[PDB]
Amino acid sequence: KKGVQFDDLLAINSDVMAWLTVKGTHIDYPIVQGENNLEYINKSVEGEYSLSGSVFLDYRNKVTFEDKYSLIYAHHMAGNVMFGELPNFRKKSFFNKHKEFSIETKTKQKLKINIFACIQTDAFDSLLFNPIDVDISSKNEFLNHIKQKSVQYREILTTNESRFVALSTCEDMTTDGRIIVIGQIE
Ligand SMILES: [Cl-]
Ligand SMILES: [Cl-]
Ligand SMILES: [Zn+2]
Ligand SMILES: [Zn+2]
Ligand SMILES: [Zn+2]
Ligand SMILES: [Zn+2]
Ligand SMILES: [Zn+2]
Ligand SMILES: [Zn+2]
Ligand SMILES: [Zn+2]
Ligand SMILES: [Zn+2]
Repeated sequence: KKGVQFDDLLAINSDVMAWLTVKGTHIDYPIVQGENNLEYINKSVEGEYSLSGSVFLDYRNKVTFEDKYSLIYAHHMAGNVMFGELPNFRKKSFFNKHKEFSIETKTKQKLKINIFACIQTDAFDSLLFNPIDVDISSKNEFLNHIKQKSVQYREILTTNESRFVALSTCEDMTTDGRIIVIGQIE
């Protein structure tokens, strides 16, 4: 719970930079950003060694969620431990029922994200694991790339100023499989 832990985590590890909540799941966690994307494989939010590691914002993103595309990722262990419910978004009824997640930043800014796709892709997706590549792609290539890999999708109003947030980890039942749940910042 955020009220007991967030400030203290923030005080303990300057890598701590947001809190993530996804209604309909037990995803309700502090988020770190590392200096690279391997740092939190075997490191906890408190900054110590860990067998499961942590969920992390891509090192190339702005902590303020100002970028076009903010990628929140978990490696294999942390994904199984913390993001085990993401594949529920593959289910029609689940996807139609749970439509948002929210983030609170370290300056206590509150963001609401509107979910529009659940994606099945793999570790070698040419677009979605690089926020820089996304930033320099057109909105239409981004949305069509996503569309063709989506198991669930919904059309929502977008502008060219729209920002996106993706949550992702592995899906160990398919080859090099990755799941992505993506939304648009309210
Ligand atoms: Cl990857
Ligand atoms: Cl874009
Ligand atoms: Zn940093
Ligand atoms: Zn539910
Ligand atoms: Zn660090
Ligand atoms: Zn990994
Ligand atoms: Zn895995
Ligand atoms: Zn607060
Ligand atoms: Zn593509
Ligand atoms: Zn709205």
